Amino acid sequence: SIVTELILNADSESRYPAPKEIQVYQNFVKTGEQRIRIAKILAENEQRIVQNGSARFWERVPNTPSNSGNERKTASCQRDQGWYIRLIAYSVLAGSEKPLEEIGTIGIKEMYNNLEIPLRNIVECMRCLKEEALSLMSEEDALEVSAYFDYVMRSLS
Amino acid sequence: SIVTELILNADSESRYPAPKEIQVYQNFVKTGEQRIRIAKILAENEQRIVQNGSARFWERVPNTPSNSGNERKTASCQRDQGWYIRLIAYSVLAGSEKPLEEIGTIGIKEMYNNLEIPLRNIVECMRCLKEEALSLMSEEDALEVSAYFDYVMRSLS
Amino acid sequence: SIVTELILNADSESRYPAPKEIQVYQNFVKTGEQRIRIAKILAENEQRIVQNGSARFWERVPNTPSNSGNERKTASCQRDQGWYIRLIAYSVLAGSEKPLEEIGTIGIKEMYNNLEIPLRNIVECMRCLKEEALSLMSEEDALEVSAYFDYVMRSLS
Amino acid sequence: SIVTELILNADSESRYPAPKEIQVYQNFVKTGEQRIRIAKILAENEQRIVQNGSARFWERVPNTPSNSGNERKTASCQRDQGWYIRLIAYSVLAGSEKPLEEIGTIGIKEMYNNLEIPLRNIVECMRCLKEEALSLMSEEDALEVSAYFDYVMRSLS
Amino acid sequence: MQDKLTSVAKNCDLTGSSLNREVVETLKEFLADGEKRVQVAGVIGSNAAEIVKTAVSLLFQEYPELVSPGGNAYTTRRYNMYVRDMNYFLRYCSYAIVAGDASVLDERLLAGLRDTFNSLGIPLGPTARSIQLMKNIVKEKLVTAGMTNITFVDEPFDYVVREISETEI
Amino acid sequence: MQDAITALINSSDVQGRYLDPSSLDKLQNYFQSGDMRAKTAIAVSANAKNIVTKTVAKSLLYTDITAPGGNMYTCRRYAACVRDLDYFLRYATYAMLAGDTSILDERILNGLRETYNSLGVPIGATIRSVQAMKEVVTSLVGADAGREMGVYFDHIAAGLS
Amino acid sequence: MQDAITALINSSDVQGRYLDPSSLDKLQNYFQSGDMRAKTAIAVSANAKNIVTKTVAKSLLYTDITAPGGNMYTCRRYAACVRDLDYFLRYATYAMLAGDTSILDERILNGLRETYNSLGVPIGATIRSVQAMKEVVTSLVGADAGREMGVYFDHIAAGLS
Amino acid sequence: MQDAITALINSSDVQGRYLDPSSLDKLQNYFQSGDMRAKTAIAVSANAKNIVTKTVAKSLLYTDITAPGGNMYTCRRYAACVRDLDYFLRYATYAMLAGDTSILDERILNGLRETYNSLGVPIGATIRSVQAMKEVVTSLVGADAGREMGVYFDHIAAGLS
Amino acid sequence: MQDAITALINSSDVQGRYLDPSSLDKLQNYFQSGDMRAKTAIAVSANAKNIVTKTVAKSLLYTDITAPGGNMYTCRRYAACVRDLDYFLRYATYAMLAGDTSILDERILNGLRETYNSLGVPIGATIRSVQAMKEVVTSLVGADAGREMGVYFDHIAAGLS
Amino acid sequence: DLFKYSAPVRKVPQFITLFGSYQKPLPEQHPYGCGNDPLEIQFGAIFPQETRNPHPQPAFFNKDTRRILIGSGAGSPDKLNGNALGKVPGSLGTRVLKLEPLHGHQSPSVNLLHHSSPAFIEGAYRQVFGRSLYEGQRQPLSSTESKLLGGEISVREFVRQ
Ligand SMILES: *[C@H](C)[C@H]1/C(=C/c2[nH]c(/C=C3N=C(/C=C4\NC(=O)C(CC)=C4C)C(C)=C\3CCC(=O)O)c(CCC(=O)O)c2C)NC(=O)[C@@H]1C
Ligand SMILES: *[C@H](C)[C@H]1/C(=C/c2[nH]c(/C=C3N=C(/C=C4\NC(=O)C(CC)=C4C)C(C)=C\3CCC(=O)O)c(CCC(=O)O)c2C)NC(=O)[C@@H]1C
Ligand SMILES: *[C@H](C)[C@H]1/C(=C/c2[nH]c(/C=C3N=C(/C=C4\NC(=O)C(CC)=C4C)C(C)=C\3CCC(=O)O)c(CCC(=O)O)c2C)NC(=O)[C@@H]1C
Ligand SMILES: *[C@H](C)[C@H]1/C(=C/c2[nH]c(/C=C3N=C(/C=C4\NC(=O)C(CC)=C4C)C(C)=C\3CCC(=O)O)c(CCC(=O)O)c2C)NC(=O)[C@@H]1C
Ligand SMILES: *[C@H](C)[C@H]1/C(=C/c2[nH]c(/C=C3N=C(/C=C4\NC(=O)C(CC)=C4C)C(C)=C\3CCC(=O)O)c(CCC(=O)O)c2C)NC(=O)[C@@H]1C
Ligand SMILES: *[C@H](C)[C@H]1/C(=C/c2[nH]c(/C=C3N=C(/C=C4\NC(=O)C(CC)=C4C)C(C)=C\3CCC(=O)O)c(CCC(=O)O)c2C)NC(=O)[C@@H]1C
Ligand SMILES: *[C@H](C)[C@H]1/C(=C/c2[nH]c(/C=C3N=C(/C=C4\NC(=O)C(CC)=C4C)C(C)=C\3CCC(=O)O)c(CCC(=O)O)c2C)NC(=O)[C@@H]1C
Ligand SMILES: *[C@H](C)[C@H]1/C(=C/c2[nH]c(/C=C3N=C(/C=C4\NC(=O)C(CC)=C4C)C(C)=C\3CCC(=O)O)c(CCC(=O)O)c2C)NC(=O)[C@@H]1C
Ligand SMILES: *[C@H](C)[C@H]1/C(=C/c2[nH]c(/C=C3N=C(/C=C4\NC(=O)C(CC)=C4C)C(C)=C\3CCC(=O)O)c(CCC(=O)O)c2C)NC(=O)[C@@H]1C
Repeated sequence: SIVTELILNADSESRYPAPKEIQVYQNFVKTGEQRIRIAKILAENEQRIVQNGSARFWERVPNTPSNSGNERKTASCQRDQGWYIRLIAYSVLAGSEKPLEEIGTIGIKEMYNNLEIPLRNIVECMRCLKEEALSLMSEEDALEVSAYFDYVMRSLS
Repeated sequence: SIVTELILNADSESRYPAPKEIQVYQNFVKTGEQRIRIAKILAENEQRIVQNGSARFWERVPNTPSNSGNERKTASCQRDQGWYIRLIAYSVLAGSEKPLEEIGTIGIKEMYNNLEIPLRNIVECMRCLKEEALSLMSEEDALEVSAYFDYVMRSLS
Repeated sequence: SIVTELILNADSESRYPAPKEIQVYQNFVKTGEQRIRIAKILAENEQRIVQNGSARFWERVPNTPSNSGNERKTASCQRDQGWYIRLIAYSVLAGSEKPLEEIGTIGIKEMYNNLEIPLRNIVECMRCLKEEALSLMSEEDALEVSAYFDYVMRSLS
Repeated sequence: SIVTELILNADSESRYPAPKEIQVYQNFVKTGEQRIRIAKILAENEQRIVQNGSARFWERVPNTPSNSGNERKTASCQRDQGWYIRLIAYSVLAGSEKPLEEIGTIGIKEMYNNLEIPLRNIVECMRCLKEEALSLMSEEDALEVSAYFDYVMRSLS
Repeated sequence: MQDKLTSVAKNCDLTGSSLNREVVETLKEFLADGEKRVQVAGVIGSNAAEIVKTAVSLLFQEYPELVSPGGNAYTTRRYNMYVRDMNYFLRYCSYAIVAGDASVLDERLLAGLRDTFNSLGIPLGPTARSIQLMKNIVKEKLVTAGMTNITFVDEPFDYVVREISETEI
Repeated sequence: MQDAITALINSSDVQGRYLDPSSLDKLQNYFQSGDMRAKTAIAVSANAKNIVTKTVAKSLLYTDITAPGGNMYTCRRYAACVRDLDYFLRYATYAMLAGDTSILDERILNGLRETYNSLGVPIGATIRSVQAMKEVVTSLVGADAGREMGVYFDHIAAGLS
Repeated sequence: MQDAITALINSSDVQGRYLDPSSLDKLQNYFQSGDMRAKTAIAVSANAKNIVTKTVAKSLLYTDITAPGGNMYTCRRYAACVRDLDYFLRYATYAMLAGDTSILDERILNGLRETYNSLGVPIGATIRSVQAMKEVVTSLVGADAGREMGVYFDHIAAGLS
Repeated sequence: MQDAITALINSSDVQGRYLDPSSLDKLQNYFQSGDMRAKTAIAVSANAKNIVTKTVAKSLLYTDITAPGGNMYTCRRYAACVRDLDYFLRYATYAMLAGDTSILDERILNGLRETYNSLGVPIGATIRSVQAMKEVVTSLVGADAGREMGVYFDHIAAGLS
Repeated sequence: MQDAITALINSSDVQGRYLDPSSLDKLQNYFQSGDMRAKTAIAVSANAKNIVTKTVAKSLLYTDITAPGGNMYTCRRYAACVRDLDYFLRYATYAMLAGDTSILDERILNGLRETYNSLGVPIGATIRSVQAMKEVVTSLVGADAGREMGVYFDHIAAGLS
Repeated sequence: DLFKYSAPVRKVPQFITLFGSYQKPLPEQHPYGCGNDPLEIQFGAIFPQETRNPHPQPAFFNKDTRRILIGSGAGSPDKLNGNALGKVPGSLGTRVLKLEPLHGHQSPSVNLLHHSSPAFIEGAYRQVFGRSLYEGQRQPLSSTESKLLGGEISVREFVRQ
């Protein structure tokens, strides 16, 4: 959350929040309604985003562990897509990428290397999901959604 | 300014400005007209603010170097009041307390202790100047100015 | 005490006391009787020192909390003067400013800023107390007492 | 080189080479005949190894930029294979992986990601090259070669 | 708890020096003053209430704010607690004078005293002052009784103060 | 640490599901209270040293604590008590801004009791000081914001016992 | 560091006077251009890796600089060159957002030529690659934003010269 | 660390009083004994190596401690035991010079038992060695100064037991 | 640093081709000389102290350098010169074992002349000391190994001049 | 504490421990309590939580107590012989990470130090952080690493950053 970031930044200097940080806090809490609306949009459309993104991802990358005939692998890939959509919704709510980075980005390469999932394929799937999500949203609301999808893609690459 | 602050925040992590910094930047540039108007108000009314604040300050703290029969000391105190109003106008224009911090807050205690000027007297004078300045501003235009006056007073105490 | 300083200086180098430390120790042990006499002089003349120093201090610096008509504030200031005379007597006994530094100098600025007592006024009061205490002793007896008073005054600035 | 490693191991302790390091040095210089023979084997059979490994790697991974129909990309890939065989020959001659690590392992992922070449494909090509090179040498003779190929693959992964 | 003889005898086996010359000399020196220790304890026990009353009255003279409203000796409840605790201190100091050893003070007087006083907000400065006042009164009574070499009487009281007082330097 | 938004996010995340309507309502409540929280933080920042001065005058001055032999005797121990009070005030402001007491538990309270016991600091006196600080803040700011800050002051006091 | 607003503020402050109307007009111009500057920063952040790979492909690849004995030979030197180009792009974006080249002169060009001369890095090849990066960015973000970033790319090239 | 003067000053300071005649008499006693204390410090410093040599010879050598499997076996452990005896002698000299045992409480005995039990150092052999060192020092500096140093040697030994 | 093998690898890699038959011949020559190099290193390791003693005795002793006002006056400067000679001998042995002089350039001669000039260390005396050290090593290890070590001693002397 | 309802929740004995420690000198623990002593492991700050399985044993450590520490015996041989008598299991004795400072032509392809640059950087990270960071976590410090590799900053400055 951006509030935690501001408080920790102030605390590292052992000082009360500066007027600029208070302005940042006020501007963030001012826009809470739009963030809640965007998170609700992502939550409602998560399944169709996952379905369409999976269709595009399997059309574009057919040689992937998801569509290797393993039902469990397909289900796990779908669940991972839903989980990353949920984490992006969390980040939209918090006004910062801290939820997404602390739940699904720090150590993502280690986890997926241990799982033996190609990282390029995950990047392609994330791109397809980002396109699907940006389809079902206005551009002004999709700014942070695209930014956080790009954050995931950069963390994987 | 806040632009430099957010650029430095992005640079501290060696990455491009995140959507939080971009939102801060957009909210700052959308208030440029208001900040220019507030700075113009401060510049136009600087003299009357100084005179009224100094009158209230000498009423509240009669025993202070700025009124002891020394014309030069009185002139220097009123010059300091005008200078701090100018620095607060700079801070309003910049969207951050940084200009005031560099020009008249870092080492303010050392400078005024070298001059043998009591710091709590300056705090009272800044309080009177804040009261005078906020009474010629809108209700919403007084938030930033009040924050910067509080910043000066806190740096003094 | 100077003995503790010598022992700690030797311990800093993990060695037995060098001839310089031994010579300092022997000189201090020789002067101990004079130190006891000076401490007795300070103890038996504390009240008149406080009274005369307070009179001179209020004549020189009339704008102090101790001279604001508040009986409690005056009593507290005179108690502080007595306490500092007691600490200087301790330091005379110990041959070093260690008692005065540990009990009444470290954190003196923070304590008196919390109490909102101007530090310049305390410096002036210490100067007056030093002037009144030095008149009660010989020059060689006053040699160390003046140094301890100067130590308090320097710590207050 | 392991001679440099022995010298610097003795240097970190600021001492002349110990008998253990001298024994290692003598054992190493006694294997120069075999190391030069292996390097000659790699130099003579570089082209056939490159061709066979390219054929097997394109059979295993048909969708790669090396055989995407661009002759320049194919030539660059085959040149890279030859270069890595050369680096492995250098490492065999030196007795350690340090030459290979310094020339074609530090920053290999960044270089190939800038070139936009999937790293898994390069791992597969390295595996094919390793299996082609091992077949041209006897056991107890190609242990270091396989180790260096594994080193390249591990750096890529 | 141990007295001087018990501690010395146990240390004789502990240190491996057995009953050497220094131990014999210390034992003889201690036994030389045993009758005086018994006499001092008898004087303390025969005048305990007077000693405690005098010391507490002098304490309230030197700390007049203690008995004022908001003070720690405010009300008869807290006054009685003052008298009770000063009697505790005097009794255990008399014990330590008899035994010639401070282990009784360590085990039954000072163990956990600071924790209790912090829990109850009992000020330690006045406690040390009251102990010193009781010591001075005991010394005066011993001088009146005619005792001459009573340096050891200082040892418990001072020790207790050093154990309860905070570190200033 | 962890604020209100992060607390709700983690409550949803341990179950692996999006924020349920109750959590969304709580988040909206925090978003609406953010303005009051910012104003209170500004007020406390402006008068931090004055707040601590009033706290010390109200709860510690002219007691046996500052008398010779007391724990606030000598200038260094007085300044140390003032430093601890400054820490308490700053972190109460942090917790009020965050809407959560997590930072107080993490940074201030986890080990303070054993530290005070080792140092001999009277815990009852410091609890009374924290309550006096709560009174001073509620007099400076107001009733509603004073109560909001008093929530975290009370959490500090409970963690000190 | 210093940006456009701070530059104007310092220009006024060195004379001890408020911002004159010309400075206010320049400030208004910067405020009006801020939206486009933020849009360019977002685009460059999104396409940073693509910009750097296109720069290398069209400037340094398949020349003597990557052949053995060249300064971009071996993987570590290639990675170092790519990292340097990433630094150039990121700090040019910082300078474009700030509206001033002070960040470039403080974090990039201060001693860069001396360092490159010490290492043997070819200055001409670096300048050519900076020009190629400017062209790539201009292609990506359009004409106006392209030349806005090209101002700072040319500043980098001049600093290297 | 406190010496005799600092201890008396502390006892007077917690009461907020000047030094009473009893503490002044104690201070005069310390000042009178200072010359003997300095002489004893000089004597112990001049013979520190010989004191430790004789202590080891008469308390540790040719026992099972120096035999293989003993705690003074190997050169490192022998040197460490000699170093520890040096520590004890030096800090006993410090305490004798100060006229107070607080230095031993704060720098020698604090955690010494836990450290020795963790390392396997024999506590009883250490106590016997300290007793032997006290006997050697007494034979070297006489009965009176020997007893004065033995006060602090016995403080160390009692702390170890 | 580099040794013979690494130097050949570098020379081959700059031109991007395998070791040509001449480089392989040089590599075989180094491999054959490895045994003599090991024996020489063992001998110099065994007699390093005597080598430096004889070097100082025949090069620097009983001159104006060791007299008051000279650069080898005081024990600290004498020990520093002896330490520098130790460095020269040890790194010459390292270079002889490696077959390359790059260790001397990187670790010894890199800015040594400037350090000596700033400190005031006579360069000519140091060169004479290095030559005397070469003579001593030659007298100790023989003519062939003597000249093998003399190559690196002469490299040090030339890098100093 | 026994009369409170949380008495059956504390498992560590509270009476026998205190009664035993009454007879002993200061414990081997942090002056702020046993809860201020982390586990001495490779990485991770593991502390006793006050409220979970509570077993705090405060002691009255004054401001001048100095802890007794067991030396590990690690360090370079030149920085030894003053505290070489310590020995702790799991100590890499002479394996300290040291980087000599760097002092118009490009470097050779293969230049070998004791540790390669990535190996030294990983060692520095493993010492400062206790363990290797994850993949992307080193991104903010890349420029710093560059300044360490180019000799702009020392290892001390790199550690500070
Ligand atoms: C007199 C020279 C100046 C001054 C004095 C003044 N003092 C107070 C109150 C306090 N003074 C102290 C001082 C000390 N505490 C310590 O531990 C030590 C070290 C030995 C010192 C010197 C303290 C703690 C207080 C607070 C009250 C208390 O004792 O509990 C006041 C304030 C009185 C009030 O209540 O308003 C004043 C005014 N005033 C002057 O004008 C002189 C310059
Ligand atoms: C072949 C196994 C794989 C393949 C490779 C490929 N490489 C390039 C281009 C380049 N390769 C290099 C290689 C190196 N440079 C070094 O310094 C080292 C260390 C010794 C190496 C290995 C370089 C520099 C280039 C760039 C061009 C140049 O040489 O100047 C290409 C073409 C890239 C392009 O877009 O033109 C290709 C295709 N591709 C595969 O699919 C294989 C797995
Ligand atoms: C003031 C309200 C009361 C008081 C306080 C007091 N504190 C100290 C000293 C210390 N207090 C702490 C506590 C903390 N450690 C932490 O990590 C935090 C959270 C950030 C806190 C609050 C510490 C570490 C110290 C340091 C002790 C030292 O000197 O090393 C003192 C001084 C004690 C001393 O013996 O010097 C005091 C007086 N005491 C009162 O009586 C007030 C009621
Ligand atoms: C690429 C366009 C060209 C190139 C680059 C190259 N640079 C280095 C080495 C360094 N580069 C820098 C630059 C910076 N470091 C910083 O932190 C910053 C500011 C954020 C800058 C601008 C530095 C300091 C170095 C030296 C330290 C290091 O190695 O990291 C190399 C490596 C050279 C070598 O011999 O190792 C290279 C190759 N070289 C070209 O040929 C391109 C034209
Ligand atoms: C003989 C070459 C020289 C010499 C020796 C000498 N040693 C002693 C006594 C002891 N020697 C040791 C040695 C060691 N302890 C260890 O742990 C190790 C490493 C494994 C060694 C080498 C010890 C412990 C002693 C003390 C006696 C004991 O047995 O406990 C003596 C006797 C000294 C005395 O009686 O005081 C001697 C003479 N003496 C020479 O002249 C030779 C040069
Ligand atoms: C000799 C009389 C006995 C003996 C001693 C012995 N000690 C050690 C090791 C240590 N001794 C200490 C003690 C201290 N360090 C301090 O700083 C202080 C305060 C000034 C003291 C008292 C410590 C810390 C150690 C640990 C190692 C170190 O030097 O840091 C050893 C070696 C133990 C080991 O093997 O590590 C020995 C043998 N042993 C006997 O048998 C004698 C009776
Ligand atoms: C005499 C007590 C012992 C002794 C001495 C001895 N010394 C030398 C030669 C030299 N002595 C020095 C000494 C110093 N140089 C300094 O800078 C200082 C610090 C002020 C000192 C003490 C030096 C430099 C030399 C070298 C000769 C010169 O002066 O240039 C010798 C002769 C050595 C030789 O091999 O020729 C001797 C014999 N010898 C004993 O037996 C005594 C124990
Ligand atoms: C002896 C042959 C001559 C001599 C030498 C001398 N040198 C110094 C000081 C330094 N010597 C060095 C050299 C090195 N340090 C290293 O780490 C290495 C590589 C392993 C080398 C070659 C350095 C760096 C210094 C300066 C720092 C230091 O003193 O350690 C001195 C001391 C100078 C002074 O006045 O302090 C001396 C005397 N001097 C002669 O006259 C001989 C001819
Ligand atoms: C995996 C098999 C199981 C698992 C592990 C797990 N561990 C952590 C975090 C830590 N692990 C350690 C352990 C060590 N510290 C050391 O010094 C060493 C020796 C080198 C080891 C093995 C530590 C200290 C931590 C703390 C955090 C850190 O990384 O510093 C976690 C993360 C827990 C968290 O809340 O952060 C996990 C998950 N957990 C399982 O469920 C597996 C069965």
